[PDB]
Amino acid sequence: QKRAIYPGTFDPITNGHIDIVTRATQMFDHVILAIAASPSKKPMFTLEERVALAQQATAHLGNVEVVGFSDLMANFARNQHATVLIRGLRAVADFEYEMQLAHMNRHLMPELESVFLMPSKEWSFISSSLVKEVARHQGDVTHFLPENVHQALMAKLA
Amino acid sequence: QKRAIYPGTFDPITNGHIDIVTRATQMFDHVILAIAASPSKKPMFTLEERVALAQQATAHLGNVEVVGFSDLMANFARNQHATVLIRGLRAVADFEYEMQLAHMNRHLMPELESVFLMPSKEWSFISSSLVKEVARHQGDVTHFLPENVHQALMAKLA
Amino acid sequence: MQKRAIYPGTFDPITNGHIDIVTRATQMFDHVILAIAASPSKKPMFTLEERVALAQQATAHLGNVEVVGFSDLMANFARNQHATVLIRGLRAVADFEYEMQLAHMNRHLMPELESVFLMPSKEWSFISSSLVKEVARHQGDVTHFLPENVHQALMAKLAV
Amino acid sequence: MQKRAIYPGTFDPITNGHIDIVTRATQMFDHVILAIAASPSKKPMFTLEERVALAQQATAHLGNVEVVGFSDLMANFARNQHATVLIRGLRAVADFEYEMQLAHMNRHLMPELESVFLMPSKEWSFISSSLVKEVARHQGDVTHFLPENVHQALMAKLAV
Amino acid sequence: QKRAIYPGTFDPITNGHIDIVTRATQMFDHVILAIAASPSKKPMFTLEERVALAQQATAHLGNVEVVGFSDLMANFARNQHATVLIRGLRAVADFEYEMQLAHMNRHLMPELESVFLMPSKEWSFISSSLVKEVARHQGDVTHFLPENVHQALMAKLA
Amino acid sequence: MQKRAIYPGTFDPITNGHIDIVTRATQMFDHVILAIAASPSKKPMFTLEERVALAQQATAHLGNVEVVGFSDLMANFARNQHATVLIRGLRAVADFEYEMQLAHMNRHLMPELESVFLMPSKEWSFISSSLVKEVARHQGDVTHFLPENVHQALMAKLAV
Ligand SMILES: Oc1cccc2nc(C(F)(F)F)[nH]c12
Ligand SMILES: Oc1cccc2nc(C(F)(F)F)[nH]c12
Ligand SMILES: Oc1cccc2nc(C(F)(F)F)[nH]c12
Ligand SMILES: Oc1cccc2nc(C(F)(F)F)[nH]c12
Ligand SMILES: Oc1cccc2nc(C(F)(F)F)[nH]c12
Ligand SMILES: Oc1cccc2nc(C(F)(F)F)[nH]c12
Repeated sequence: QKRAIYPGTFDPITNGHIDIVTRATQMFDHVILAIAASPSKKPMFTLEERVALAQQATAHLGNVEVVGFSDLMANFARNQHATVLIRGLRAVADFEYEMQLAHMNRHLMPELESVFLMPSKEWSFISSSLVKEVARHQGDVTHFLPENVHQALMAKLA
Repeated sequence: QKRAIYPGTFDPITNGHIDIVTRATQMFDHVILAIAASPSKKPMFTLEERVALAQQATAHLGNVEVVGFSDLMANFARNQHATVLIRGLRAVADFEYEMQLAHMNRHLMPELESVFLMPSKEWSFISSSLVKEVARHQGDVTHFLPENVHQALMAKLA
Repeated sequence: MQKRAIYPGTFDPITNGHIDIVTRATQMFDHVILAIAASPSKKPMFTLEERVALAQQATAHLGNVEVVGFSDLMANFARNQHATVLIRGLRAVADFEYEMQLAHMNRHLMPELESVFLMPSKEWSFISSSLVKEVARHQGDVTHFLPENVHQALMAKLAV
Repeated sequence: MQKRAIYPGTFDPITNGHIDIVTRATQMFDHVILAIAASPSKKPMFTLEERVALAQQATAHLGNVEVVGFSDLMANFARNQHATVLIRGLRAVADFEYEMQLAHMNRHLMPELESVFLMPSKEWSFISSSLVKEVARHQGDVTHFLPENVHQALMAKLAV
Repeated sequence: QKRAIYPGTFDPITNGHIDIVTRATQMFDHVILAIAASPSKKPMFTLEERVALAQQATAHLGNVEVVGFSDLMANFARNQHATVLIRGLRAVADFEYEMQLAHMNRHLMPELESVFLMPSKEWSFISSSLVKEVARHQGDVTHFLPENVHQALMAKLA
Repeated sequence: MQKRAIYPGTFDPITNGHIDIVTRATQMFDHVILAIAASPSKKPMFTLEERVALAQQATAHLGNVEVVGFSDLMANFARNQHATVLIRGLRAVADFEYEMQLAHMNRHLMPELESVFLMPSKEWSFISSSLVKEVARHQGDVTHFLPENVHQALMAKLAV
């Protein structure tokens, strides 16, 4: 039984995130999609809203468990009995910070292996931030988000 | 009649921006210098101040039209009958975000072509943000800004 | 403005990525010269005549494209072709660094030539002629990245 | 899930950086094939037999590692080895650009193969077989970057 | 007598910063570790706290002088009779902004030479920001900070 | 402190970019050795004697510059020259990745040698000896990027 954690702010979860978590379930027995509270990022959606959106978005994937956390992600991964930490790698700018976070996590929990997955070309140029910006300007974001997420983002901005 | 839009925050417009818009007028019949309201960026100058500064800075260029907008830039480009979207490419860090914005704009308006122009070596290491920082510390920024802009930035910080 | 633009490269062979870029350029410029470098230093898989014939066939549906070979400096050719626009396809960060060096050098050589960077479809943003040739040489399927005529010529080339 | 993973490369020679990556892969995957490319185009310092023998000796303490040579496309080998995971070591930004091109090409060639990027220790994050060979050829001390058997073979190679 | 300035926010000073300033004292006769007030960065520690922490952290280095400044760093370097400006180069992302700052400083003070030093592999993936984030989540940061700094960060977050 | 610094490279040929870097180094270090690599692997346009003579002429106005050739590892030369400072010119992101690999390797080889990165004028931030030679070989104007003596020698070299 191999347990992987996929941590992030997921404010909100996008098709890019769905792509990564799906690739993770094909590789590992159990995947914990872990939503960081991230108050420093001043998130659009509350932790509870992000958890509900991700639960509904990944309900079709049987080996996905969605959980929120305010803890240090290394402690949360230890407490979830995870030995793999998944992160998606879109481009060079993300990669630089990903190395810092992975080297820090390695110092905090050496047995937790950080692995990087690459999203499809389709989602290689999107982010939660970019989708929110288009949506703040009433631009069509239906293509980039699960149905429930799209509806929730429409509601939040109305 | 080929119509290009050059969108940005232009808070404030710099010689780097003047260089790009000038290169755009040598290539296209009509260039719309489009100033985004950008409230998320908490701009130093109001949209109306940015419009007036850019109007005065580009008045020597006959085929430049300066306009402000709070709309989605793809809708604004459609509404201006533009088929070309100009962006300046200084370095690698800008380029990464430019690809995301251009792929998003392509999804929103496929017939709007994003084109990138490269500024002179002279303005390749400046930004509105950098100029404002030097100016907040009373450093000489006369070299990087049009006269009217320099005067307005002095006034704003006094 | 009746703009003449040049789109230079080795095109060894021409890919769907190059077709995407030259198609975008024809939508904004009146005349586009797709200029094929003799490129001796690189030692191309296809001869210049083969490269020109392939690009001609693959761009025949584009009325404002002219396929031409050249052996001079790409600024000297642009100058003599009366081009004022230099098309460069931009895929990612790694090439961008060399692109800025090339664009500043071209500006020194010919100030009246303006470098314009176009972005290909996400579909072709991660390929190159180099990678396509390597995959094909090693018995990989590259059909999806090439015009049909290029696919046919590449199989014939690798067979012998 | 009884996962089969492949870790391909030229391994010319195998370094402590490669050992670090293959050790991390054995901790998360049931069987790891360390696959050594014939790699003619590059013209390797060590022959394929030498490279295979060195990697075998240097990974002998890892029970779930299989050292194997291959000459086909790395996707064709992975497919025939029934591997569903492709291990790639990630050191820095420069290689990352080529890594995304390689990973998208491998996904086109074999959708059922998943590219996974592992990060080496900070200790090996700034070395390559290329840099190690260059230093050693120029009479520099590379003992710290190599398994002991590799260090012995490299001195013997450079002596003659 | 060669005088170098090592400017930064140092919020708080890390072992990465200690590594750079130590390398600077082996190269130059006198090194001024200059702490920018940086109010735009909303620093965790006041300028006076950052000065005291850095003074205590570098007291073992005889040719280090710690000073705070709210001035333009080019004017401060001129006023300190410095001809060398030290900056540490961790990775690509820092480098891009470092070039802008160095080209700006060169415009402000041409005789001030910006030099870049490379930290040890040990500190190549850390930053004040990253250390503060781990510490906000009660993660162990003793390895990345001088003793006095670690204690002060514990206190501040308690 | 009476600092000895080394500024190594192939200098094939020496450009205004190299002159800018070595001039900045003489302003902060007591003695600067401009060290020219034999560099066989690269196959230089100018011989080592030609490269040394050109750099000598182009730096003659700088009293604390010594032009010297070397064939050893650049750390072995620095050690034997009693240099404690290694000057590296930094132009852009692409070279920076290799610069960190080189600097960490040089630190392993000679801990007492400190790598210092200097920034050239914006004027020379987008050129290289490689690009200059390519332009010149292809009948482009490179006068602006070179010392006058280098410009004269380059025309003579390309003529024959
Ligand atoms: O384990 C961690 C390592 C480095 C940074 C971190 N930031 C968090 C948190 F914000 F809680 F998600 N956990 C971290
Ligand atoms: O068309 C757009 C695409 C992507 C992001 C965008 N942000 C804006 C706006 F803020 F209004 F300028 N328009 C966008
Ligand atoms: O105009 C150019 C500028 C810089 C380099 C160049 N190399 C060529 C050539 F190879 F000839 F096509 N043209 C160049
Ligand atoms: O599967 C591959 C994808 C892309 C390029 C590749 N080059 C090889 C080979 F050299 F044969 F090992 N395999 C590749
Ligand atoms: O000399 C400077 C050049 C560029 C930006 C600058 N920002 C400062 C300050 F914030 F004061 F530290 N000084 C600067
Ligand atoms: O000291 C060095 C460190 C790393 C690589 C190196 N290659 C050389 C040489 F080519 F010999 F000049 N010196 C090096």
